[PDB]
Amino acid sequence: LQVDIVPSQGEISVGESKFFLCQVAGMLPTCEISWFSPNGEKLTPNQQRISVVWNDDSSTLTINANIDDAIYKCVVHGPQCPRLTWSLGLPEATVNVKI
Amino acid sequence: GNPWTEYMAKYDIEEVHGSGIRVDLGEDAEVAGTQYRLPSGKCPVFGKGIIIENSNTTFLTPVATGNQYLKDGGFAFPPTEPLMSPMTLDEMRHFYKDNKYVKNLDELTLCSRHAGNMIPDSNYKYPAVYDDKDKKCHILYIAAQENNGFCFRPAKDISFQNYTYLSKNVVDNWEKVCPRKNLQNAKFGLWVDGNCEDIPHVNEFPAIDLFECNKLVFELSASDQPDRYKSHGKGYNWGNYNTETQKCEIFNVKPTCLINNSSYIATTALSHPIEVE
Ligand code: NA
Repeated sequence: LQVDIVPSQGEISVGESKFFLCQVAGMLPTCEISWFSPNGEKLTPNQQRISVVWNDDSSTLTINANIDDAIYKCVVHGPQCPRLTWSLGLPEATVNVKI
Repeated sequence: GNPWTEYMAKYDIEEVHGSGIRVDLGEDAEVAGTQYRLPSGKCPVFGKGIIIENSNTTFLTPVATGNQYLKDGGFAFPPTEPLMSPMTLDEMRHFYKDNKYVKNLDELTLCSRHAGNMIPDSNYKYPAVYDDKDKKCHILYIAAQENNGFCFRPAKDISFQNYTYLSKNVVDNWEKVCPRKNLQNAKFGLWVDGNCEDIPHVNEFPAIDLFECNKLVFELSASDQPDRYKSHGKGYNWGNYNTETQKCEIFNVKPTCLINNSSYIATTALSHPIEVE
């Protein structure tokens, strides 16, 4: 398992719209991708200004660009999903959005 | 010139194996911009397993999942439906019954191929461990082998004698080009001007029997643990065990012939730790 936010650098300008994909290599059938805002609230595909978009092994965040919109974290989790990556790392990725 | 060339080819470990033995991390792999080091040895490492220090969970336990604690899991692939690992020899030959290039492979080679068949396309081909006791293939989700300094280390413990550590590159003809059996009444030597001469310089360790000698040779064998770290198979991979003096005479150059001596057994870091011929 390996988790990476495809636009590793979150650098946006006010009024712009951003797309941050979270891709998972080695996705296992028992795993699930979940995005989380800096506040800590679990984002869902309900299409507020900031929402998400699912795929079998990738979930695309869609951040607009308020100066107060800023660190978002993608997490891979599941009952039979591995708690460690191939590199004995934690199965999560982070992108720091800087407006 | 040298009549032993063909017979001794399998003991040119740098050529036939080509990677670390104690710690095998001989190839690089790119996966979505991330660099990984993976075992790449072409030969099976008989009797090798992984000891997780200060735990009581075998390394063959599946990796921790869901709410399980990290230190309650091991290195093995996690459960799936259908279950991909561990898979028995018969289960494997049936699962690949329609693949002509796989169904009749050697059990070890079949385990290797199976472990490298978890992603269809994906360059991350897991290593594996084959247990001759249960005839079971265990895919290793964790390719790491040492972390001394959550701490673990490779070892040829007596309880691992039926385990065989397999990289993704284990060859189908290993039984012919790789070392397995130890050589009773034989002593590694270097061929020179028509005669098999003794190894001119060895490192002598005391060892009560062949098993401890082989375990020593393993501990001192080629290792890739931190190209600067890739051993490519160079190391103290060979040993002549004197059973009467109980001496493990270890050395690090490829042997090129055998000497007939009823007091000696020839072993390598790859060889089985007990079996002899
Ligand atoms: Na001969």
